Amino acid sequence: KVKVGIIGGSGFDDPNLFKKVGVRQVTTPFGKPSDTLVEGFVGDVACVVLPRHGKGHLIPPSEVNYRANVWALKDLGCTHILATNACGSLQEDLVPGDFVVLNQFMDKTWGRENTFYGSKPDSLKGVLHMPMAEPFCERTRQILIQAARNKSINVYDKKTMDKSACIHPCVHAEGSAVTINGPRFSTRCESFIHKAMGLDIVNMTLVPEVSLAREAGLSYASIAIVTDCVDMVLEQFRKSVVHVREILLEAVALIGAEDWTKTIEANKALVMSSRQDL
Amino acid sequence: KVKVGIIGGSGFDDPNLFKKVGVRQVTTPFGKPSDTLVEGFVGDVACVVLPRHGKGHLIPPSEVNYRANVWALKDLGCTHILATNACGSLQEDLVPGDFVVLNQFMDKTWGRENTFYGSKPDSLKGVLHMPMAEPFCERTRQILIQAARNKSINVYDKKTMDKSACIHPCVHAEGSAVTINGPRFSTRCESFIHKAMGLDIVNMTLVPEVSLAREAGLSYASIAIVTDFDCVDMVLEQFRKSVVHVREILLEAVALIGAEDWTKTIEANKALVMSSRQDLL
Amino acid sequence: SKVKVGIIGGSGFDDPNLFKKVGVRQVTTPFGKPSDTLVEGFVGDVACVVLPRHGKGHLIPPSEVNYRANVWALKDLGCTHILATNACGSLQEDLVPGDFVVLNQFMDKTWGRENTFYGSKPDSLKGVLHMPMAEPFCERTRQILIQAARNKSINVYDKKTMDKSACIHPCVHAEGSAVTINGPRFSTRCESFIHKAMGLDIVNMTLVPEVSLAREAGLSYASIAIVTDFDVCVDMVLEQFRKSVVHVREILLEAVALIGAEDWTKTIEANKALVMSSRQDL
Repeated sequence: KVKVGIIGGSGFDDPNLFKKVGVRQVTTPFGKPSDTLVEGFVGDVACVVLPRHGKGHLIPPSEVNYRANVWALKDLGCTHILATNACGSLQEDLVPGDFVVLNQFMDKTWGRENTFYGSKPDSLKGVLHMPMAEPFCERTRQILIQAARNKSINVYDKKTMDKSACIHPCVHAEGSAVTINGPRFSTRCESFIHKAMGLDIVNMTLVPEVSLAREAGLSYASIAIVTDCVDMVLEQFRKSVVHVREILLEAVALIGAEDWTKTIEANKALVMSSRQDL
Repeated sequence: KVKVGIIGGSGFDDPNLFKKVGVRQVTTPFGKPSDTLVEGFVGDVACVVLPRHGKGHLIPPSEVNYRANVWALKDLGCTHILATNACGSLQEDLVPGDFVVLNQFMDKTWGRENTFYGSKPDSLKGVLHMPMAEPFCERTRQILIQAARNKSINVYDKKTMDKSACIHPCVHAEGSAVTINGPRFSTRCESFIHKAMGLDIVNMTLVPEVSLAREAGLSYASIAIVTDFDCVDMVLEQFRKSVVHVREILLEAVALIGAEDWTKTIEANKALVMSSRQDLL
Repeated sequence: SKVKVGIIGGSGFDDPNLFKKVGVRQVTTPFGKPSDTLVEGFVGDVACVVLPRHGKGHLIPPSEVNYRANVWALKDLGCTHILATNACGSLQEDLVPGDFVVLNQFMDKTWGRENTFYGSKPDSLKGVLHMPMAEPFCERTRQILIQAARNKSINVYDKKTMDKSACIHPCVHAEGSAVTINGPRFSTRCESFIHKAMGLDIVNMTLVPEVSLAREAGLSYASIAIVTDFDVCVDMVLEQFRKSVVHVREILLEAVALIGAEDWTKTIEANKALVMSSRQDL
């Protein structure tokens, strides 16, 4: 059966997504997760919620233990991870209040543990070279988008629809993120360069979360929240969180409604075939 | 009220900017600075000098303790930091002997401690996400430029001047730097890519120094010396002359800083830090 | 030994056996242990030393390879040259799986690796070294690799001097640029498109800081890249890569002989001098 883990970013430091059966603390071979995990159900589907930055948002993007977080979710029996990521827009059609179901990224992070495998004592034995050309689980991506349609939230698909048919607030059916290391925001120079490369949004937390999920044999999809006076932004972002929560809840249900036997098996075999030491 | 900190790069390993009234060997929560700090006065203005690489230039750019350097200056009561930086050019209008008052950068460093805040045992508690769109203190930049004018040095501003106004040597009124980690220089491939991105100069020491200064609530401006990394004797003499010019600019700049009131700007700097504390918001 | 050729074997060369072993050296360096034991012997009359970058069982990922120990160990055994192999993915349509590239440029996207012998840390040599890297390889040694290809009847394609219709596969490209990513994951499509738009020819994980450290050590370094396919298709690619390994072996052995056939006194002196002149602490 499926079990859906949820990694909550900003706006989700302490989310009340459902009636919790209980709070759980776990450990992993790679250290402690960001915080304790909230266990519960969405209908008949098991769900686990984990705040990326910890309840008090005391852990910056570069110091988040992504391995521990993803591995904890794996060990709890999760088959899927849905993640939220607060982001800044680099393109005119992506405005604050919009969401993006990412399908691509460019990595500018460093100093973070980005693989479970290696030759150091603090890692699993072996050399894993994972294909990442299309880094997300496509079935899971499409579920997030269908969830938005189901909650009457506008979906904008730039290859199917013309620019004039972009109606805000909307979920962009695709998009690419540049993930910077942080914690500082980009300079104007950097943003112009990132925009020139054709990137859609900038964030700090997508990588290596997405990579580690694939290493763990888990189906992963990310929904980014465009947030780009402070009180107004908070109100807009608060409004966005309501809709993101709606999307996440519907998506968990949608995942539970389908059979994932072949896809899961494919996830696991992809890990096996990427082992270069074997 | 104000106190001007100066971080000396190459050519300033043993600054000697003024008669040292006192020296301070400090220890910060983030380690020891590059060397002892030298205190004194330029006119009536309090000033503190620190060689970024240490007296013997034994410390490479990636191993400089920028946090300790910036914090030590902060702890001494500095309100401003002026920094010098030796660089190579990526564009034809910038030639050896020129200077650049930077207003932008693109960061390609790594493995340096670039923030005071975080969840590590030695971090200040909290998460700080500073805006860096215009990463320098604009008032302090304009002071460097005006200081150059005051010392009869050509100032070139491509935004408002024809290219015929670019008379060498000149201080370029704006410019973007790529900061590479070092210690090696770039390949031709890398240089071509940086040039294509529209970057003006390349250096190894600007980041995270500029970032950490802003986290500290300090006003920071950088003056880059364009030199040649490709006859050695003529280049060295040229760089020697450049060092003299920068010394003059720095001295005039300290004087110009102390002549203005910085109450509002200092308050705004401190506020920006507090407003960027995500753990608090 | 006036000249002695160090060889760093990458994927396909975990357990190389390029010549009869004469001496198996278990060495330590100031920067730690090399990826494996070093195997000394001869190719004809030329002294030669071979070392597997990833160790025998290929257990060491690109980002965890001790490039300093590997280069320094070879320097310590008296090597004057380093020839290195590396597997890579193609970013351009003219470079197909089965081709080889004698690289002349790179763009570095590695991090977290020790990339210099010098510093202020106790784990480094005293001093600050700022090496020029505009053309990061030993040009003479590059031309040896290419001439070696010719001597073994392998197609050589030079884009600068030859027409595009003369690009006959499989072939050795006489020049090329690599982006070196940190790994261990391969690139996203987004990253590959960006790298291609920058004009880069191939992507690898092992070139940097190996090339940089070899120059720091005053050694003549040249690299030959094996273009493979990272996208039963697997059975076919494996077969192609096996043939690539065989041909690169022939190139390396012929290159060693070619190096042994010339004087290197001036070039070696220049390598040593470039190190000394790059000391910013003097």
